[PDB]
Amino acid sequence: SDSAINVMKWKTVSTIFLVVVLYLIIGATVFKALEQPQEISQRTTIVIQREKFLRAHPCVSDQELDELIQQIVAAINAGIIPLGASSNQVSHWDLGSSFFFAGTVITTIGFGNISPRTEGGKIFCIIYALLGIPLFGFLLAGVGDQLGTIFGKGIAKVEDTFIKWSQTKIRIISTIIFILFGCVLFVALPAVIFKHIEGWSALDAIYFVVITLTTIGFGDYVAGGSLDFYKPVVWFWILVGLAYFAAVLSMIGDWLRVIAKKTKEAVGEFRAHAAE
Amino acid sequence: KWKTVSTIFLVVVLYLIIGATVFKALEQPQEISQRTTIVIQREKFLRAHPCVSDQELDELIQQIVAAINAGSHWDLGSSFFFAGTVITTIGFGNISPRTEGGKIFCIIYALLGIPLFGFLLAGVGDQLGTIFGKGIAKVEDTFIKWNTKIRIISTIIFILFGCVLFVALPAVIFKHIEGWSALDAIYFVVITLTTIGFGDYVAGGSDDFYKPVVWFWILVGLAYFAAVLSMIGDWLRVIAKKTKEAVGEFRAHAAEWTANVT
Ligand SMILES: CCCCCCCO[C@@H]1O[C@H](CO)[C@@H](O)[C@H](O)[C@H]1O
Ligand SMILES: CCCCCCCCCCCCCCCC
Ligand SMILES: CCCCCCCCCCCCCCCC
Ligand SMILES: CCCCCCCCCCCC
Ligand SMILES: CCCCCCCCCCCC
Ligand SMILES: CCCCCCCCCC
Ligand SMILES: CCCCCCCC
Ligand SMILES: CCCCCCCC
Ligand SMILES: CCCCC
Ligand SMILES: [K+]
Ligand SMILES: [K+]
Repeated sequence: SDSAINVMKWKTVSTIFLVVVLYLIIGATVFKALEQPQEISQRTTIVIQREKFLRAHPCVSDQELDELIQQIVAAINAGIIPLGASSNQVSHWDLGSSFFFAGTVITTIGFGNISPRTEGGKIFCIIYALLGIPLFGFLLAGVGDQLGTIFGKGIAKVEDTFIKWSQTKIRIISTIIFILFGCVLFVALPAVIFKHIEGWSALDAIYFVVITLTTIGFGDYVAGGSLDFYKPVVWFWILVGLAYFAAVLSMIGDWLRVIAKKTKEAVGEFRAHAAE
Repeated sequence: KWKTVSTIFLVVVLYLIIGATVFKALEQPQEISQRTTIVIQREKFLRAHPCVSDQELDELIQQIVAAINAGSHWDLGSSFFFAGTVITTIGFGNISPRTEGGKIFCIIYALLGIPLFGFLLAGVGDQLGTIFGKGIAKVEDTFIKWNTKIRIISTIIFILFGCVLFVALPAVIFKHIEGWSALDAIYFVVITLTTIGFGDYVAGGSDDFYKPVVWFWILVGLAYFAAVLSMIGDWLRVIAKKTKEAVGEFRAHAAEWTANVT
């Protein structure tokens, strides 16, 4: 009964492993069905513009033109805007941007738009993270409980205004108004204000909002690029929005417990009778 | 009634301000070195090739900048690893979806995959947390009866043997493939398994016995830092309670000090 439940646990983990593997295979085929075609469209139309530029200027160093392009791609790893118009440039590690960089590291967002290139900054970032990630975690948990009780007060009013002539079902009305206001306060309202500032689409905003507050942080779209009244309230929104998806992603996990137990007993009965 | 969050808020803001000044002290110098020497190669190129001119180079750069939005990627295996980043919330960003449908799929794929992977990780964490538990049951006998502080010797051997298993040795298997420095490896290892994932260092550059085991290592290494980052939070809880009573005494001894001086 000590190492029995361990045998009962290893069976549980191994099944979840295959669920994730299949889930990754499911997603993979969907992305390469959605992305690999439009890749080859650009892949073949960039070969057009190369042979445009090579024949229009044969006296360019043909075999040493990619060496130019790749040293620009090596320079993509820095925030370059190397041009003849605006040869003068601005720091990407300035007084405010390095503050935002640390904001990504402790939240583990880490967009990657700007990464440290100095061996000193790398060793500092390692220690700054190993200490800042837990530090920020206690802030978030406090903000989560702080916000989780602000929600508790607003629902005490609403769960009286709908008391006509059961508990188990009133709980569902309460969970709706959280996601309702939540996707308004922490999805809708931010994504809209990012649309008039960043000039995105309507999807690019919510895509950004999700990728950011799910602490995935690709860095393809970043809000820190665009008053400077702006960036202080942004990382504040992130703090509370991270606390928001923390509950959202935790609720989705609870739903998947139910769906796992419903489908366990379902196939259990399905295979048990087998004659129906 | 007591918030206690406001005080933690200022600690983080202060901690961000500390880190910020340190980073621009560390990075803004070498930024100027590179960005003044990129202006070097640019006038190098126009002088070494009068064939090319100013009015002919910006259109080359901007179409490379248009290629920044693109770069076979997304192949049979690459899209698998892409999904591996999304559910773990690593998200290097080396390759991101450009299609309107791929974004809407990625949003849903994450909202469902992140919690799903969380149950896998929690099982692997408890699975590994008891594998470690049996190794220390042996060790917490052989020299513990022999001659509060015994906890500390045991906790060292975890970080010791863990930073071997989950930092040292994995960092040196990737030196097989691309080991430039001893720092870039451990920098990569930390940034990866902390789920920060900048993407400046990843295996996708200049790229099948390798990539399957790597994602496996990630699964177990993510569980490793999960405990490591959770232990560090516990020690900070201790250090917070140590420094609470410390100011408690010094503000108390200075209290009736100012009364004794009357
Ligand atoms: C784990 C096996 C231990 C064997 C140690 C051998 C180390 O050599 C490495 O072998 C790699 C081939 O795989 C090459 O790419 C690298 O040139 C080199 O760094
Ligand atoms: C490359 C940066 C390394 C920073 C981490 C230091 C190693 C881990 C600390 C081990 C030092 C001995 C234990 C003393 C208490 C921290
Ligand atoms: C034991 C049955 C394994 C197959 C379960 C269905 C896999 C379909 C993946 C997408 C479903 C996600 C929601 C349900 C999670 C169990
Ligand atoms: C890098 C962080 C340095 C220490 C932060 C200040 C600690 C003193 C404030 C604690 C008040 C209780
Ligand atoms: C070298 C110390 C790095 C900062 C981590 C400890 C700071 C203590 C935080 C104060 C808690 C109230
Ligand atoms: C534009 C698509 C918006 C709907 C995304 C899916 C909603 C999931 C709610 C949890
Ligand atoms: C409660 C947030 C409202 C912010 C509005 C800013 C524009 C006036
Ligand atoms: C966002 C909802 C997608 C619905 C597709 C059909 C589900 C069976
Ligand atoms: C090597 C740089 C360390 C800064 C704390
Ligand atoms: K991330
Ligand atoms: K993360």
